Amino acid sequence: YSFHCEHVSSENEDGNLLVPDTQPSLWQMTFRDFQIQAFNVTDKKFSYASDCAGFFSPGIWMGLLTSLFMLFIFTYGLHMILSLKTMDRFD
Amino acid sequence: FPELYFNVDNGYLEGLVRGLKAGVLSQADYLNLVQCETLEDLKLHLQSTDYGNFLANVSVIDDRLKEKMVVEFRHMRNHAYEPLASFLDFITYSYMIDNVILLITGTLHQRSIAELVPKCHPLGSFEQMEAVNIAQTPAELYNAILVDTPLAAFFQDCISEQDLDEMNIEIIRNTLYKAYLESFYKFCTLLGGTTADAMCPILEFEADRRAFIITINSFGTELSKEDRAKLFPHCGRLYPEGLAQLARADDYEQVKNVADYYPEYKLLFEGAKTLEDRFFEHEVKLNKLAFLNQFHFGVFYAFVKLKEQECRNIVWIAECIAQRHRAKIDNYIPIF
Amino acid sequence: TGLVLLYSGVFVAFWACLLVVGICYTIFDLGFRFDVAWFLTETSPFMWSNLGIGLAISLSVVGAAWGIYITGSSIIGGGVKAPRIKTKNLVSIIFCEAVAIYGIIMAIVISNMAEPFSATDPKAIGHRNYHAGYSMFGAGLTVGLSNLFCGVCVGIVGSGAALADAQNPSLFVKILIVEIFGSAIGLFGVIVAILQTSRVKMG
Amino acid sequence: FEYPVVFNLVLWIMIGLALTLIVTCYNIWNMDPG
Amino acid sequence: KNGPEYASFFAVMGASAAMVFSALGAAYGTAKSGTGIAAMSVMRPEMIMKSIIPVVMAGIIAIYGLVVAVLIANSLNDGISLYRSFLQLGAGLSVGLSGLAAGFAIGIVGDAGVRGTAQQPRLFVGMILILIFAEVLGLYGLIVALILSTK
Amino acid sequence: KNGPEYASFFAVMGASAAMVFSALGAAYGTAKSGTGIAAMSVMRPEMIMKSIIPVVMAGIIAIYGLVVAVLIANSLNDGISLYRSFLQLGAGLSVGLSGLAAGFAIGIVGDAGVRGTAQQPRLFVGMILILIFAEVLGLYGLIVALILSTK
Amino acid sequence: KNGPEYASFFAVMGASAAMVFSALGAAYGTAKSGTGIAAMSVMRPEMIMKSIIPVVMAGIIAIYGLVVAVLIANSLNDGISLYRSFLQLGAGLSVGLSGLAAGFAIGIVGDAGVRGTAQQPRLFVGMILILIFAEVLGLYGLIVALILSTK
Amino acid sequence: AAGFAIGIVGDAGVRGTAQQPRLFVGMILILIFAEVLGLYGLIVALILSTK
Amino acid sequence: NGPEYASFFAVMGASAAMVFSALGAAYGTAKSGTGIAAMSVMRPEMIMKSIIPVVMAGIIAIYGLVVAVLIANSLNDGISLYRSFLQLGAGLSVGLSGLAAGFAIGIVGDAGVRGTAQQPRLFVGMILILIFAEVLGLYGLIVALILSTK
Amino acid sequence: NGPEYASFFAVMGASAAMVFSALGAAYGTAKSGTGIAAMSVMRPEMIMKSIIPVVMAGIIAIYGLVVAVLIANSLNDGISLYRSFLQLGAGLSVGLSGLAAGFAIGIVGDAGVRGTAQQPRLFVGMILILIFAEVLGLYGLIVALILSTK
Amino acid sequence: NGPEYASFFAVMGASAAMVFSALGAAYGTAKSGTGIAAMSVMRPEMIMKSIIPVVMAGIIAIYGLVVAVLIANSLNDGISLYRSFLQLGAGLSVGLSGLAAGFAIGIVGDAGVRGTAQQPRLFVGMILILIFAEVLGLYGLIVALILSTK
Amino acid sequence: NGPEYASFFAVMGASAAMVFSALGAAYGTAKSGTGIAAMSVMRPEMIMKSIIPVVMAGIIAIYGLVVAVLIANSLNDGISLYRSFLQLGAGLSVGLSGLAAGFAIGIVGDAGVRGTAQQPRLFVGMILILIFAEVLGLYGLIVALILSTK
Repeated sequence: YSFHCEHVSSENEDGNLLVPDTQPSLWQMTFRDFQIQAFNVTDKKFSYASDCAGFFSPGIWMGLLTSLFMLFIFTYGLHMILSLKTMDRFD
Repeated sequence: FPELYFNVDNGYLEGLVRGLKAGVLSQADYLNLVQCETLEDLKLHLQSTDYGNFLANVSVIDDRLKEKMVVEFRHMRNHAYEPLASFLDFITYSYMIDNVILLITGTLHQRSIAELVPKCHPLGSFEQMEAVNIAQTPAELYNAILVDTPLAAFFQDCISEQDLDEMNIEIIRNTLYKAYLESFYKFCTLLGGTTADAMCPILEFEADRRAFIITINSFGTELSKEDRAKLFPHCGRLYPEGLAQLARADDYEQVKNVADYYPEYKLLFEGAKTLEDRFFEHEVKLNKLAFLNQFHFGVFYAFVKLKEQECRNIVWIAECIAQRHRAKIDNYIPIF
Repeated sequence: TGLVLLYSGVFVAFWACLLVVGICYTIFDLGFRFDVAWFLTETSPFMWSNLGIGLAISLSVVGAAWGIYITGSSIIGGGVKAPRIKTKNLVSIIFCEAVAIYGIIMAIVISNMAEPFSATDPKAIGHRNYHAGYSMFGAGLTVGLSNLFCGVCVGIVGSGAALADAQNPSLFVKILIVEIFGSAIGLFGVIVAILQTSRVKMG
Repeated sequence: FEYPVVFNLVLWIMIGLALTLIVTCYNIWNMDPG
Repeated sequence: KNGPEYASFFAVMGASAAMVFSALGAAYGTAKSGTGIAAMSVMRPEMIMKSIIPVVMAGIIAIYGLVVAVLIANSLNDGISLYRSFLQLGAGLSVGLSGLAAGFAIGIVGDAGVRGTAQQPRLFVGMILILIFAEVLGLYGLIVALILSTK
Repeated sequence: KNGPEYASFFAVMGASAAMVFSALGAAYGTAKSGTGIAAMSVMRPEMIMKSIIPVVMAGIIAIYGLVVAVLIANSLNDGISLYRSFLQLGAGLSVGLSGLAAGFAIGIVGDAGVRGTAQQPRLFVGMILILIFAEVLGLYGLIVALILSTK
Repeated sequence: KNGPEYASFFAVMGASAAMVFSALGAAYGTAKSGTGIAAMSVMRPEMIMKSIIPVVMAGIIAIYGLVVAVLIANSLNDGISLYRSFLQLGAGLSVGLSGLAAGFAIGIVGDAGVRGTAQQPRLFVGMILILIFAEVLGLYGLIVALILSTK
Repeated sequence: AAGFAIGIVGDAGVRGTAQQPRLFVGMILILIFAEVLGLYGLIVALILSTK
Repeated sequence: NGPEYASFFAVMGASAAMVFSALGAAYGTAKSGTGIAAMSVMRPEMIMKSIIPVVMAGIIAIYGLVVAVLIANSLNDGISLYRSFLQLGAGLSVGLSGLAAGFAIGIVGDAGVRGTAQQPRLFVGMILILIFAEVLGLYGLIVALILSTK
Repeated sequence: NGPEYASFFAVMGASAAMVFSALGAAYGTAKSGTGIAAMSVMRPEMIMKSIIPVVMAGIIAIYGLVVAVLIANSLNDGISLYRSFLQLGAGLSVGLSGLAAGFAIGIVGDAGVRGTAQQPRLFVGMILILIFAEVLGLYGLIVALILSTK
Repeated sequence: NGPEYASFFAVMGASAAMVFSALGAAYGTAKSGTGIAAMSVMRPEMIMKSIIPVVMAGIIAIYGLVVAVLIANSLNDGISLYRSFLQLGAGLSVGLSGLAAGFAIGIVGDAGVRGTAQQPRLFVGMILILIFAEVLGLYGLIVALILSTK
Repeated sequence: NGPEYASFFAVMGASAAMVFSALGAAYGTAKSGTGIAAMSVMRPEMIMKSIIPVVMAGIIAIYGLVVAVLIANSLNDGISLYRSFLQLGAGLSVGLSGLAAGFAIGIVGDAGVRGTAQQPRLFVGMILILIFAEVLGLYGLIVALILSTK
């Protein structure tokens, strides 16, 4: 397949793809669109795309798994507080 | 799985009714009361047990014993939250049914509500729902008042115009008890687990006593075979087949051979102790077996049916003593 | 059941999505998009490590507090008629409280071996470091959840022993051996937990 | 480029909101007029 | 030295879970036992001040989660590393689920205790000893979270 | 220095969850104790102004959540950081869900207390003390939200 | 300057949730209290115009969700920024689901409050005091929805 | 939500109307409040569709 | 050697051998030991004899213990991926069957002792069924050792 | 050879062969063993004759063990993907049908021993329906063997 | 040739033809097997007459076994994707309709056997409803074959 | 031709038409078969007369049969994606509507034969209701036939 991304910029901020070796680098660049293919080009046209986008990125895929972890702790705690009836008569 | 809960709500009350089980008079406790000779000596040995100092202030032994098991039962109902408070309400319906038939009789014969307080069982009582206290109307404008009482859903087989002397006084108790036993079985089937195998064997035999004792007294009576068919509770082991052959019985041996299909109910027909003294010892054999299982609601209903055996046995000891006929004094039920 | 329909209405639904999401990744070509390698590597070795220290003590004491209230209702329940149970049967509280000790002994041990680093690349974060991450999660899981199960174990037997001692005084010293085998599982939890963290070192 | 961020805020929000419809619609469907 | 921008989510979530899960348990100890005070006081009204002992022991569970939530919130900082932030999330679950647990233990025992203390006063020293063993489980939530947050 | 386009979502959700979850606790404290006033009124109607102490202290849980809601909304700007917006999210959850728990505890003891107060008025000096212990649980969620959102 | 294409979904979803969740609160407030009016009118048919104060205070909760819906829908345009669009989503949940709480609490104390009024008419001056603290929860959720949407 | 409120109070309302007809003037008055919730549904839908 | 994430499945196999066997030993002792205190009140003679279902359920706990010792010592930093998948199924095979043996023990261990309080002729048959419940715990062990040692 | 994660399916085929057959043999032991104690109190003669369903639950346990040790002998590093799916379908089919045979034994095995205390005529008819509840587990075995040889 | 994952679906067709048919065969035997006990306590003569519901649930098992050996013998390394998806729908058709047919047998089996206990005239009518209940399993089989031919 | 994955939706049209239609026809047989055995104790005359809902529910099974073979005969290797979606939409339209008609036949087939024993004038009206409860599946045919042919 062929890769395709949307931001392949430099200037590492959170998760941009390009990183220089030395941190205060003199060179920077940006590709506001991108599609590149090697080793299987046919008929002078790209194949199916392999996007960089993803339903999940590794920031949202730890934060979900901890939020979904302590939602479950809450719904055990909330289940018990939602289940203490009082008595009807007093003597 | 339904046992690591149930101590959230019913932890304390379970250990309470187990503690009240130890107050039941044992076999050695029964032997010393046979050796008594007067009611004053009967008062002395009962002060050694848990009952003590209850006669500080022979038919007074009937009332002062059974008033103790009412306040012990009322104290348990004051602390059960919601999984059990309806269950203890089901035990009171057997006493509310015997109360309400006592009430429609004086209603039919214009005997007012002044006789209600001293002549009814305090377990199933009417000290709330004050509409029933005012009603003197002859059994037709009182049924509209009767439905403001938890016996309303059992009156769905009781037509209001059928109440006015077309049905006998005794017949309406059994078809109300028929409606009572189907609901309490289905309520104990909705609850599952340990309270569904320790309680429903008790309700099967209780429905089968109402299979046998009905047809054995329905011989000389002028109630037909279709009447005793619908007075059988459709609940126990005898449901698809044994209820059919009991309708065509007409004879004492013809109810025996239909009990010979079950090895539990035969060897109980060898009373030939009478039959009801043999049905009672099997009943307290089942209520004692309910005390084995721990995390279940059947320990309360097994306590009440044994506590009524305690008030039954002491009076039978007292009646053989006061009338001085203690050659049949050993014919009690030694439950523990 | 009303509230059970919520969990059994979500667990069937979430599995039904993950079933049909499962036969639509293979059926096109998109199994390369799944990447359980990218899930275990790119996240962190600290999310597993720091959760395991938390689950070590918290899931032990949620069995220890579970073990207390099951038999604590049965102490005071039988204690109304038989008040002598309050001195003898407190060891049933201790065995469902010593399970919490097995967590806090373990939770200090697992936190003693966690150490930071500077790498941010899963090739720079070596297999000496990722294996240190999951092992704190696994050892924290098996000292937490096994102590939960042995916590409810000695509590349920402790509630039965509080009722049996109310009827007969001589019985309680005979039923106490059952609570030893229940509390032995808490001992079986910590031996696994130190062994899974024996050869482990972060850095 | 903000595809996870869309699946952040569209999927779990629509299901959050889907529930609080259904658990509420359940609670009014069988009430107790008695 | 600088970490990711989403790194401070976990230590904040550890600070909230130290106060959410502690308050859920401490509300159970005040409700389940506070219901038992009402059923007790009708028959035996003398031991009403004597029976706020399980209620005040559930109150220590609430400040058990409060102190650690202060120590995490004082340790928050822009650009904390992933090692530093996750140490407080594991600190939060250690104190939160323990306080949610021991909140239940004081609740059921304190409910059954004051119902039984009213019918037998000898059980009071026995009831208060079980509540010691229940409330000390919340103290085990501290000295692992206090070690984790200091580390 | 400038934040991303989506970073303002959590501090928006922090101001939302601080008001939603605290109101659901303040609703239950009114609702569950409001049926307790109704069964009490038919027997002892002298304690009506005395019995509205649970329903006012349930309303404090809402104004606990209200003052942190506007305090988060005052700090909202376009282009805030993730660290600044997560700080208001955890501030919102620690006051709403803890207020939800404290709203649960007042509603139960409010129901059980005022029904026993009709049968015995000696309970009223003890019932009001358990509600304070239930209310201060809401106050514990306040001082963690203020120490989170302001910094 | 301008926002992305998916931005206006959240502001629209805040407009619907402000109207839906307030109406489900206005449903339960009207429905649960409405049966108590029918239960009262068999025995005491006099308090039938005085007793519709729960079903009119439940009506205010619908108007609480109404005005913020018009507040949100009048600020809508293409290219609305994501900071502006999330504010409307944070508005609509904070008025709807909080109004759902005030909708739930009004119908509960409205139903039980008119049951005891048939047996005690002195409760009617006290029942409206309970309904104020039930209805003021929608008022708190309203003013936070306005302070989130005015920005 | 509107039909949920009309369904409940329309159920219990016509039960008490047969038992006492004084409820009938009051039953409609609650039913109007149950119905205008849907009328607030219009003026959010109509104000959104014309944009 | 193997990849960096490879040790994860070996760790999860090491824990799952212990926790699921601990769950079986939990219900095997709690559900049955409820019946032991139940039996002791009406017949206090078989109290020291009928603690055999709570000690057979203890062998379920040491079944998951040994395979946890076998696996966690065979761990190393960066093992091969083929060796770690075997240790994952080694934990599940002894764990869930040890979980299954606990539900087998606690039901028939509670049912047997109630009949023992009513008729002690059951006691020769009751212990025979507990052997058939114990091979369920035993069968999980021999599949775990033949899988982890490859 | 094949992919690295290919052996994961054949490991799960080994585990699901055992833990589902053990879960089937447990319920057939538990539900029938509860019926043994209820029968033995009234009719203590047929107590070693009534343990025909509990050993017939035990044969479901060895049915999984045949397939489980067969797969663990065939496991090897770098097995192809087509070989590993065949062992997954082998362990699934002998497992879940053994779970079905374990469920089918326990219901009628309990119902048979509740009736044979009441009538000795059912004891020949009880063993008929238990055989039809046992051949379901046998049908899972013969398709597990034909799926693991290829 | 076909892809590597294509053989997984055909193996899933072999197992789902078995375990779904086994679940219907287990439920039909168990639900109707309980009614044999309640019938026998009054009418023990119709014991051998009442085996006809549980053997017609046994037809559902061998209906799954017939398809399972057909899918397993057509399996080969590198089958096409059109070949494998035919076998997956072949396994679901005989299994799930067999799961339905096994459900319908056990309900009328429990009702009919209790019904023919009170009156033996139902025996010519009970077997008529069971035929229509059985043939639903045959309708799954005949479409399982013609999908597996291509 | 089309893509390689296209056959899976046309298979799911062939299988779900045979599962869901037989799932409804099983419930219509089982719920009404209970009603046959309930009235046979009192009223044994209407047994041949009362099996009308069972043979009306049997048409629902052959409703799914005719659309299954019509779809399976149209199955070729690599059919177009537009053609395969037409067969999935046809198979869902006949199976789930047949599942609806299986529900409606089962309820009134149960309740109606309870009433025809106590009053035989219902027998004209009870089958008259069932025509409306049967043609719902017949509307499922003429949408499934028009969709699979395109």
